[PDB]
Amino acid sequence: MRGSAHVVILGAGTGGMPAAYEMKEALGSGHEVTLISANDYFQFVPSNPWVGVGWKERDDIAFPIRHYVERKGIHFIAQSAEQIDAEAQNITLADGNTVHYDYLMIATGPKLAFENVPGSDPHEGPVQSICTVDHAERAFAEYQALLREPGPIVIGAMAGASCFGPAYEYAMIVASDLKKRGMRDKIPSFTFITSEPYIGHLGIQGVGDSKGILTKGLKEEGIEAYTNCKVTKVEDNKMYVTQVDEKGETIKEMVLPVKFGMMIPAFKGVPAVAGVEGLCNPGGFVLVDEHQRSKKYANIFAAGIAIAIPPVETTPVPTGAPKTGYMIESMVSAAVHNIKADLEGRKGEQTMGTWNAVCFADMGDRGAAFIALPQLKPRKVDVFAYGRWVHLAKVAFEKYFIRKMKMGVSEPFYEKVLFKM
Amino acid sequence: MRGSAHVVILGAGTGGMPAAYEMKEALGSGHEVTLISANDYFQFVPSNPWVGVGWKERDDIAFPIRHYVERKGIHFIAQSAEQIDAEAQNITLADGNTVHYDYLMIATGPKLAFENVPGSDPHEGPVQSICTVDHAERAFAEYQALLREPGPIVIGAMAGASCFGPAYEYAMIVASDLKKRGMRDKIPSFTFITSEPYIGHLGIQGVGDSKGILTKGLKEEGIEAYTNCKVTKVEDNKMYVTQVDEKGETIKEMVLPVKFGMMIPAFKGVPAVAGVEGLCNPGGFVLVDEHQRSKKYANIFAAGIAIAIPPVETTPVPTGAPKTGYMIESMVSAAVHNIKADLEGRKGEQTMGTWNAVCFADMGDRGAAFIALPQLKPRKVDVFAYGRWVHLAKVAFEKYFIRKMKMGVSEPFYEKVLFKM
Ligand SMILES: Cc1cc2nc3c(=O)[nH]c(=O)nc-3n(C[C@H](O)[C@H](O)[C@H](O)COP(=O)(O)OP(=O)(O)OC[C@H]3O[C@@H](n4cnc5c(N)ncnc54)[C@H](O)[C@@H]3O)c2cc1C
Ligand SMILES: Cc1cc2nc3c(=O)[nH]c(=O)nc-3n(C[C@H](O)[C@H](O)[C@H](O)COP(=O)(O)OP(=O)(O)OC[C@H]3O[C@@H](n4cnc5c(N)ncnc54)[C@H](O)[C@@H]3O)c2cc1C
Ligand SMILES: CCCCCCCCCCCCO[C@@H]1O[C@H](CO)[C@@H](O[C@H]2O[C@H](CO)[C@@H](O)[C@H](O)[C@H]2O)[C@H](O)[C@H]1O
Ligand SMILES: CCCCCCCCCCCCO[C@@H]1O[C@H](CO)[C@@H](O[C@H]2O[C@H](CO)[C@@H](O)[C@H](O)[C@H]2O)[C@H](O)[C@H]1O
Ligand SMILES: CCCCCCCCCCC1=C(C)C(=O)C(OC)=C(OC)C1=O
Ligand SMILES: CCCCCCCCCCC1=C(C)C(=O)C(OC)=C(OC)C1=O
Ligand SMILES: [S]
Ligand SMILES: [S]
Repeated sequence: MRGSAHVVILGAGTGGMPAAYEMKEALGSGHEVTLISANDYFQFVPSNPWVGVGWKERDDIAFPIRHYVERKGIHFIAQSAEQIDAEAQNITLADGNTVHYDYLMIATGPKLAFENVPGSDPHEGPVQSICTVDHAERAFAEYQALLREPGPIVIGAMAGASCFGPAYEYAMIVASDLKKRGMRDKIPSFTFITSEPYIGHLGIQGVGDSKGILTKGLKEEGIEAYTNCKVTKVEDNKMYVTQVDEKGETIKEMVLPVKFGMMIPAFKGVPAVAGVEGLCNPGGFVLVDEHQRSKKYANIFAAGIAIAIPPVETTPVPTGAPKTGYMIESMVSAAVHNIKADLEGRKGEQTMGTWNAVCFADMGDRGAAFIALPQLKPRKVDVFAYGRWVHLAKVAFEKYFIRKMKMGVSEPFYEKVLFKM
Repeated sequence: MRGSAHVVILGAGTGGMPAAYEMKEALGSGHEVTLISANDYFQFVPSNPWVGVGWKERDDIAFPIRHYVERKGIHFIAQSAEQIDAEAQNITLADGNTVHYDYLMIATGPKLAFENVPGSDPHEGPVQSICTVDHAERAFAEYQALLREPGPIVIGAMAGASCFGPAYEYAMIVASDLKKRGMRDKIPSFTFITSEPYIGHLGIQGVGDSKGILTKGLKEEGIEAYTNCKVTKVEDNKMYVTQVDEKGETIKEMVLPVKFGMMIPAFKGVPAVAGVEGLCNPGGFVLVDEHQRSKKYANIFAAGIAIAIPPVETTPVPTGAPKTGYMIESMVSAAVHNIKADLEGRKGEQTMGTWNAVCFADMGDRGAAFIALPQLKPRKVDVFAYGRWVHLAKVAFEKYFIRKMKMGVSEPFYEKVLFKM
């Protein structure tokens, strides 16, 4: 309303949950902050591969949201948005109720585009997913069925994927868990299929010696690896794979039987968002300026995987660059600042800062991690690390981030760099 | 004087130069800041290996100090301190004049202890040094004489050394320069001798895969490498080397002829400082608290290589852990803050923060670098990197640091982390 704006945050995920707390903190009791999300629970996404192999339980990485945001003065609606009318500024929910907003911050993350590859939906066949806790639990279940009746395994990333790390993580921990159970030698074949032009490209043209280390890692585990691949369909428990050359011409086709599989799908924008006329690129990603503000609607901001980021490269098989946690938090922070400035006469000048990618993977006793910035080479920082300490660090962050989501955020998150003083 | 303290900074090096500017900045026109140093010029120490092989010139990495500090209100005395009387608070200079101080900040760096190994002084034989620009120029001269009359090369680090990176850097760029000149095959033998218990220990129990990468690096260049070594003497153009086992027992002795050599010496405290009764440990390093204040004299602070840091390990051949730039700058910053607090009633609470080590080495087209913290494993950060970008980064820092030394320091130096916004 006039003088008491209603700010709606769409999606309670890695960007959206912190955004709710930071928004309420920044605005105070004079304005209304409402968080709207498809699920009634928060989940720590980087832990999903471990759930998918059974090293973690849902209850470890997920919790109900309502009480934690409400104790902070934030309204929570556990309902999916089905339609957004940007002209009238009304959101229509699954149940048919509509919610008016003065500002909308979209943090809806990715739509998992299984439709790109007929038969690839985890409910349609043997190729599973570890992108969500619902999918990871399902993947483990299928993993157990593999144990009962051993057969070929196929893990990897689809054409158009942007999130490659989890594919490698999952393959390594599956190989490890097989050994730990003494079942590894019952597997007919273990294949790694990726849309990357080479092993360890990671959608970022490689980082440190990611290529040499991931290549040798897969070999060590007796995992056969193919690059420049796209899966055309999954059918009759078989994966149909087409491999191209640098010029995108077929150098071979393969038909791989799968008893158990997991392929990272391409990400698109969610339908309710993609469906807003003139808001998104053809992929369904919100077109924003450096201040995180929609280029079409002044009262619409966006953050996280939901936003569009121009490609810097064009690979033989389409691939994308990942949008990761540190950059997402900078996006959120910028959006909150600029919305507040809008509510106070100023035009917020805050930006996301320099593009970067940061990823951690835990293999059990030790981990791998990388930092790359900015996007194009030669970089200012281009590092890949492996060791027991990386494992200890992922463990620590998960427990920290989760506690933070229950307690509140009133400061710049990554003051985590207090381990210097 | 009363109400207008005289603050003396001893040593215009990596810690001492910034300390002068930061001290004057912090204190203002009400107090007197005097910088006293053995040489009339500043030198960028990490560039010395390159001078030693002729890839850089003195004029590139060194400049006269007087004008730059004086334009800032700082007094400069280009004279070595020979005696410090801590009771009377008088410094006696080489010329015999004495300077009274109310506060003394010691930043005198290392004494290069060539005396530990008879015949090792660069002026006494074939084993040279790249620790100072005077020594690096001399080393290059000897390098040219090697070119005219090829013979065995020996590079490495002595017992008690704490600065291992430069040894590896120097060996690699010597090997490279030999190739570039087409002289590499005229060398009878190229040996690497170190006091480290293994290749890439670096005085820090290794960092990332420093071991595997430095080992393979030396092999690639046909450099034969021996660890757990100490040099007992240099004599008749021969290096007498004793190699021990884990229990410090001799497993072999070697006599190596040297036409051209470079060994990093052990560091001790400088005589004028070590000579202050009750100030130093037996090595000549100033015993300080967490606030950088002498444990014996309240008006004496210290920073940089000059301070004592307890060992965390005890290797078969004595070795030390390096004191590097980021930590040194934190020491300086802490000292300046706490002296100012002293001049204003408060007890300064500022500390150096977490122990860390950071080193960059440039091989020509690409570089190697590491970050380790804290001192003991498992660490919070333990990373080793290599690439063209590391080279570009060392180049950039040298030019930045040098400009900063000419222009002044009024802020926390490493706001260099502005490459994020
Ligand atoms: C398996 C995996 C591992 C990863 N590991 C790392 C890592 O180690 N480090 C790192 O920095 N990044 C990692 N990422 C990348 C990244 O950070 C995450 O994907 C992160 O959760 C994305 O943040 P987000 O807020 O943009 O999307 P999300 O976290 O997916 O949140 C989006 C949310 O909005 C909701 N939603 C969607 N549509 C609607 C609708 N119509 N109405 C209401 N709500 C809706 C969702 O249900 C959800 O809560 C990983 C990603 C995956 C898939
Ligand atoms: C070859 C080499 C390469 C290195 N590379 C790196 C690197 O890449 N990164 C990193 O973080 N560190 C590096 N270091 C380690 C370190 O940072 C440096 O040694 C640094 O210069 C030390 O700072 P300092 O102020 O303690 O000593 P110094 O820089 O040596 O300054 C000490 C000073 O005080 C003076 N002095 C000594 N005695 C007296 C006296 N009696 N009276 C008056 N003045 C006196 C000196 O002449 C000198 O100016 C390197 C060191 C060496 C030797
Ligand atoms: C999170 C980013 C995305 C990546 C996710 C996928 C992770 C895949 C894991 C592959 C690693 C397996 O291979 C592993 O590589 C490391 C690094 O060279 C080796 O480890 C080597 O370097 C490390 C430090 O970096 C040393 O501590 C070690 O002593 C040395 O042998 C291991 O000997 C090898 O077992
Ligand atoms: C500054 C810290 C102290 C150390 C100073 C001494 C430096 C010594 C240099 C030795 C490096 C030589 O060996 C070199 O190692 C790197 C890293 O594995 C290899 O490079 C490998 O990893 C890098 C990234 O990390 C990739 O860009 C590269 O494609 C890959 O091959 C090179 O193929 C090899 O030539
Ligand atoms: C962009 C410049 C470097 C950023 C600093 C990275 C280190 C601080 C925490 C990083 C981090 C960790 C440890 C981590 O485990 C993790 O996985 C959940 C991340 O993703 C959100 C992280 O961003
Ligand atoms: C302790 C935690 C990490 C510190 C941040 C390191 C990166 C910023 C500059 C580092 C640096 C560079 C690049 C460098 O080239 C260099 O050599 C002269 C150093 O020594 C003084 C450095 O400290
Ligand atoms: S990734
Ligand atoms: S070093």
